[PDB]
Amino acid sequence: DHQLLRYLLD
Amino acid sequence: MELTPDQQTLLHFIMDSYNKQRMPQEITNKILKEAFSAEENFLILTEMATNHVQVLVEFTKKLPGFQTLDHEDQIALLKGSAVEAMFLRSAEIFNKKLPSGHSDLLEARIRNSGISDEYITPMFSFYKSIGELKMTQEEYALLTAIVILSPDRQYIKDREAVEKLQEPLLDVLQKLCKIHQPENPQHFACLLGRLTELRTFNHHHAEMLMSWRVNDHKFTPLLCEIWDVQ
Ligand SMILES: Cc1cc(Cl)ccc1OCc1nc2ccc(F)cc2n1[C@H](C(=O)NC1CCCCC1)C1CCCCC1
Repeated sequence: DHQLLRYLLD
Repeated sequence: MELTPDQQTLLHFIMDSYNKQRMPQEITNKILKEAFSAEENFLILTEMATNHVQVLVEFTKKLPGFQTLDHEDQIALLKGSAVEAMFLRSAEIFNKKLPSGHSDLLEARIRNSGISDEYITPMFSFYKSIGELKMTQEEYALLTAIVILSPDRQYIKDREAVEKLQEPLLDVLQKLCKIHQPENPQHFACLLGRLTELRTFNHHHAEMLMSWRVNDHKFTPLLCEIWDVQ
């Protein structure tokens, strides 16, 4: 759902 | 009452990360130079907010112990704090000293940006109250870190793990309030109390954006994940 946030975090 | 070598180390580390943000002068120079239409001003906000979120994620990742937290809680903290951090940063930029008359023009330019009157009044009420506190750059950086590492956020599985990370930042901030403002002993409680008013902008941020005097409310895919829009 929040894949851009998950990407920027990891 | 003085900071320990560890707390001074923590403070400078937070400061170096916080300063990687877009310079306030750069933002105010654009708004003061030319008067833009509600359509142009919406586009300015969307670009300004996209950069803010990107830099906020990088600042959040560097907060001590943030990477040791559960990945699901990491997203919950970022999503629950993004709007509040944006408003705290906007408040900091608004209260930065400008040459005579420029702050009056900045306020007028924001009033005529495209936002509904309904939302302009509580926004300036918050900016002026933050301004009357006369916070230092260090107080803004720590308060942002404290906002991000709030254990009271929605969908947080391990509240205690977030508390352990927030407590040393609250301790450093409390010490800085006593050093910077020894005349005002209410200063630390004043800052903390202003975080509840900060939280109110979360509930009405989507309504605030959609009420902008424009025909198309276009947002970036990153902004759609952070805001309750599109
Ligand atoms: C933060 C916010 C949320 C919503 Cl829903 C609506 C509106 C808004 O910001 C109002 C606001 N209060 C400001 C105070 C000082 C300032 F220099 C700019 C300010 N802005 C807007 C801005 O560029 N903000 C960014 C600041 C950096 C971090 C990302 C956001 C500009 C957009 C162009 C038209 C004049 C207002």
